[PDB]
Amino acid sequence: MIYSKVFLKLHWGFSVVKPLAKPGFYLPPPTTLIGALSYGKFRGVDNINYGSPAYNFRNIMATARLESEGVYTEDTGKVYIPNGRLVVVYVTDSISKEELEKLCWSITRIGCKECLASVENVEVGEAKKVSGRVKTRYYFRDTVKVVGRKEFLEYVTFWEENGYIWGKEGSPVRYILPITTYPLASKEVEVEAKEAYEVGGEYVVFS
RNA sequence: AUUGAAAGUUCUGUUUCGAAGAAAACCCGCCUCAGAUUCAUUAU
Repeated sequence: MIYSKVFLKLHWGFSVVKPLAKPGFYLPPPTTLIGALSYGKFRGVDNINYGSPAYNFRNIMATARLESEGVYTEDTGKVYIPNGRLVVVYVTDSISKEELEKLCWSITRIGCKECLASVENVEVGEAKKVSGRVKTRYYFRDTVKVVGRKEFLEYVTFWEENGYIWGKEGSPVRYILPITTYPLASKEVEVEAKEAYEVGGEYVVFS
């Protein structure tokens, strides 16, 4: 199981609108993170035999977190965090280290066209699996238990990869975000969980 | 190539017209630079 870390510098922020008034999300879903990675190999093509040129990277695990302060504003929901930093962790085993590292440098935007994001540095390595009590900052699933004080937790709804095809709605999956609503920031939460990969001290929780 | 893809809330407008900081008023009334000093002794 290989892991990779990437540091992104945002220009003005990201904007993803909720499916089904056009409110937006607080943090990008894993689908956008996988699509950004897939952009490095499928550049120039928009329809493959027809739902998306991204129904092939569906089994790559990804998480992301903030490192600065921002504000969520509806004026079409947007998340303004200019000059901020984003840390993205990719965990997978489908491809070797070289291919993941090459695709990691080829990220251009997160969400829509205006949400450009440069790349500052990357790291590649081998991860280890643990199950003891850990502290994490990345968001995880709803079914994961919590031992600490419930004070900085929010509930969101994301979709599986089934939504990659047009004319079809993805399955609804609940997610828990360790985020402060105003101002926008990230906080640490202690979880027990069953599977956690150590990617450099900042344990990533998946189930 | 990501609930992503496709879009300007943009077009037309004077804070403008007028009204003296003006009139009267002394820096003027007394004071001294004052007393002492050889250019002469020698040259057809």
